[PDB]
Amino acid sequence: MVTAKKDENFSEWYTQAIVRSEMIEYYDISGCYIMRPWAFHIWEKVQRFFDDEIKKMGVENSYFPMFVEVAWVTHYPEKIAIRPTSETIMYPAYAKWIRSHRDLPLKLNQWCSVVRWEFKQPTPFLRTREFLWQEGHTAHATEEEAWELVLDILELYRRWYEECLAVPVIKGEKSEGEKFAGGKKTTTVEAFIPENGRGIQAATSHLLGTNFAKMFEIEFEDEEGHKRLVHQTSWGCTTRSLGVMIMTHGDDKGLVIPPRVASVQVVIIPILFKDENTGEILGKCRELKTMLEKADIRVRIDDRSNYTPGWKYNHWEVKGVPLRLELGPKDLAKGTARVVRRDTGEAYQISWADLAPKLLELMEGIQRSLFEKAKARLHEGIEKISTFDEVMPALNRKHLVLAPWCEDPESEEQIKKETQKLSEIQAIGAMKTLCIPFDQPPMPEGTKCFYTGKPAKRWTLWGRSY
Amino acid sequence: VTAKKDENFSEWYTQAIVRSEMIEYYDISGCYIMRPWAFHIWEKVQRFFDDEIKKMGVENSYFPMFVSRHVAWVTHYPLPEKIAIRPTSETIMYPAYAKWIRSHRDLPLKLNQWCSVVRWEFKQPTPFLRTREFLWQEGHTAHATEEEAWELVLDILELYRRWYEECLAVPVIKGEKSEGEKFAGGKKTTTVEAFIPENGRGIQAATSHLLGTNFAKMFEIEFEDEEGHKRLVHQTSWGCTTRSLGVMIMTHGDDKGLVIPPRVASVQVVIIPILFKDENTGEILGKCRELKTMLEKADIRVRIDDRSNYTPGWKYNHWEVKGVPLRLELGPKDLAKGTARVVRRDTGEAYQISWADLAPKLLELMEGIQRSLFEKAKARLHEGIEKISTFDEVMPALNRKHLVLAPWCEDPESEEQIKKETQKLSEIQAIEAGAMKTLCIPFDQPPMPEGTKCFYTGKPAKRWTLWGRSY
Ligand SMILES: Cc1cc(N2CC[C@@](CO)(C3CC3)C2=O)cc(C(=O)NCc2cc(F)cc(-c3cnn(C)c3)c2)n1
Ligand SMILES: Cc1cc(N2CC[C@@](CO)(C3CC3)C2=O)cc(C(=O)NCc2cc(F)cc(-c3cnn(C)c3)c2)n1
Ligand SMILES: O=C(C[C@H]1NCCC[C@@H]1O)Cn1cnc2ccccc2c1=O
Ligand SMILES: O=C(C[C@H]1NCCC[C@@H]1O)Cn1cnc2ccccc2c1=O
Ligand SMILES: [Ca+2]
Repeated sequence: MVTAKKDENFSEWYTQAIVRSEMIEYYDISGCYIMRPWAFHIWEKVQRFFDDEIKKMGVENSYFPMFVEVAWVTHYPEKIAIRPTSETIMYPAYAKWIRSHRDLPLKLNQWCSVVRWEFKQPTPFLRTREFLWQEGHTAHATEEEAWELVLDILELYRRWYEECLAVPVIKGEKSEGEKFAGGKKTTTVEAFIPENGRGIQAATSHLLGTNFAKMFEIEFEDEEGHKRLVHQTSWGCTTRSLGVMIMTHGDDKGLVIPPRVASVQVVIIPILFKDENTGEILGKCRELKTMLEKADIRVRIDDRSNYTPGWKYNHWEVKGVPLRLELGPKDLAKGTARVVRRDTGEAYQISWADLAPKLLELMEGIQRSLFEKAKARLHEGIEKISTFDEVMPALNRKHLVLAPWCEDPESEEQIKKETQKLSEIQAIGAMKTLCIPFDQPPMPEGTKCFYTGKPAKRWTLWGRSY
Repeated sequence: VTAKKDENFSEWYTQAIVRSEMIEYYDISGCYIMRPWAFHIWEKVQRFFDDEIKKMGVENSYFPMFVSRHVAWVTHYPLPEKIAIRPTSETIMYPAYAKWIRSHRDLPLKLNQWCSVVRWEFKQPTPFLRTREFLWQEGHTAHATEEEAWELVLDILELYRRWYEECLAVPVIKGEKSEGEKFAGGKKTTTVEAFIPENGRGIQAATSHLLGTNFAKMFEIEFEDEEGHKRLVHQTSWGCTTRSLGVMIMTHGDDKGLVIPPRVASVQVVIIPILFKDENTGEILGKCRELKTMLEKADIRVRIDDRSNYTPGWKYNHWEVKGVPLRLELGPKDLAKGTARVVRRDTGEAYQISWADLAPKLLELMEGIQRSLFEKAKARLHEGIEKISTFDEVMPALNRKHLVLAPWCEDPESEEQIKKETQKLSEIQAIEAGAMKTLCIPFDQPPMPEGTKCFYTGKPAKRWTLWGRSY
């Protein structure tokens, strides 16, 4: 079981939660972690969802080799690099494959692993040296088609997070300082970790435009015979989502997994003690499983002989199975069963004939409530502000600030440095742009930038970050 | 596609997989770009096999790709220790196995992963089939008994057989491997074997190992049984690769190009409207789109090729090289009569079908295609194996691009010296104007007479073993 409290030692809470749920296992080489099945299941679930969705958009999956903060092979010619990202590997193929408008749009995606070999200290799931992800890359005849694909993908990532992991996130555009180098515009979804006040980027959807197109000479001819440059997008998202899910829904007893990505939604734990009604208990469990699976609920019966009922309670609690269904001899005479829901503890006595509808209802209810609570904590962690004097208070309450900004990059860099210096004084760490939210709250006519006094351009979300 | 399969096989293969837009070539030779037309097949069998092993209790994971010294090696970020990239994951996993297994309560442990591996040999690569980087899955289990582990490897091998026969329509022989060719460090290796008739070679489709306890002993993977005695776990491993893809292509290709079994084809039915460039009015494409939704209701993977700059015949050739099994032609005369012309890629036969009749007939065809593609291949299999009885007969059968089913003593020095002699003899013929190893020892052992002798020593022959040249 898990000792530490989420809200006072967050770090050791997090690692107890991911280790004692058999999600992670540690490894020789720092910043690599073994992803055990209990996590891999969730990843498979979100993978299936995103893959179905992007296949509906006409994206096709592919595999490009891993050879081309970078890592280099030495011996067994030339040095070979391991892909940090595969722009450099894919785009020459793109330049060869595209020659006329009749070959656009071209939309490829790949699920693979990448290596980003930073020497700072890792955080499992969140900042690792090898992570699993997807990366998609499209080229279009026009910029407007490309942009709408950027936004369609960003909406998928919203769903990936909100709809599947019940994690609330913010759509926005990245500042010039923090956008992708040599992209034209970088959109993003951003999450919030309330326990340390930090923001974290959840996924990216870049509008590359034509910069790569000309570096790599990816060109096509329209219906006139004139060769134009293609407009490109790339986008991707990683196992970091799992981490953000954990930190969003964990409590002092361990994980809490939203039903939509839980591989076991209902665990049926039989109470056996002193050989009382063992055969009937086990029969009823198997019948309840049959019935619940007929309603497409994912059921496991923990009928393992070598474990105590109370051990099973705590085992599936810490693993975060959303619904536990206890069945013993009393309930055999009653035709009901006790169901405990992992997110609140509440118990219910449900009739067997009512299990399937009722359990479905409970599961929808759990998912929604995980999301709504989470969404609440997010919008209560966002302090809108007018002046820079209001920044450090909010930072110390572990919140983000939403302020008017003039949007020039020197603004951001000196804000970064100044807030890190102030942090170091108070300790005797920096605050950066998180994003420029799509949903722009009202901007009065005369409003001035919260740092420079210059005329404001847009509302911008700032805070400490990963 | 210009080259002719029966004549220049290697140039045939290269053209077939390049002009079908399966592979694209790359700087680093040994590593290829797998484009959608092929990766979809990989996705289809990946899903099949993954569903099947999940229902057996196997669960997926991901281990890292880096194993450290305590094979290709990576040095500079200046490194403290050269780290390698996994060629296989036994050494990355089995320490974790040692840590996670303590009691019989923890058994069985069944894991699996879908990853890429890197085996960096300096001999020349052949795409899909022998690459320096390839996608695979590798599964690793551990059991309390020996019989449990055995049962699981035979079950996995059955799954491999389906993967080849049921999905790719590629027939394969379930066999056991010589102790000379068996996994070093394994106790008994089982395999499925395939046969390329154009170069007469055998090839290892997938393998399923009975590792026994040797790895358990090396890594200290022990459990206490119910009586409290510390015991070694019995382990299995097993793997399959994108080589399946290669085997499939070769198995079914003809002079026009690929032929992809309907069960794994990304496009099962391609709809080619007959618009001879020019104006292109809405009347034709309209019907095609309706037909598409009509067909997708019945779960058919459909594509309309409406690219304006090409002639119907060009498209015909394009999709024939890509190997799509059914081609649906919709022209103005077809529109007038309310029908469509379907022609199967395998035999070239054409059918005129009403639109009502379109969904069932197509499905009845695809089955027909699937089945036929298999059984033809199966015969080309049985016609490649000659049941000889003395060593005198082997060179006439291997120069016939065959494999032979000879009775054998099962003595490993026999194997190594038959390899030596078949190369030598092989070389003299080459000079006048290659080695033959054992492929497997089959499970369907035919009748064995009392005191039949072996085909190379004269000793009492143990079992019928299948030999040929190979990859
Ligand atoms: C799992 C993952 C995801 C993403 N990102 C970035 C992109 C994005 C955004 O959503 C997604 C693709 C679109 C995502 O997931 C970035 C990293 C990462 O930079 N890893 C290297 C590393 C290793 C290490 F041990 C420590 C640190 C480190 C950095 N600062 N400090 C204080 C420590 C970094 N890793
Ligand atoms: C795709 C793939 C699959 C398998 N294996 C083996 C096992 C099996 C069988 O089912 C499956 C996993 C269990 C399978 O598919 C083995 C290789 C491979 O050894 N690659 C290295 C390489 C690169 C190269 F350029 C040349 C050569 C080479 C070797 N001899 N010559 C004349 C050239 C070898 N490659
Ligand atoms: O990876 C990206 C941008 C997009 N490229 C692939 C599609 C999704 C992805 O967000 C940003 N980035 C991040 N880190 C690096 C480290 C070394 C080399 C290149 C990079 C590098 O390019
Ligand atoms: O990979 C295997 C046996 C099984 N191990 C993983 C599951 C499926 C697979 O057949 C055999 N082999 C083959 N080639 C190597 C090259 C370098 C290092 C180790 C190996 C090595 O071990
Ligand atoms: Ca849109």
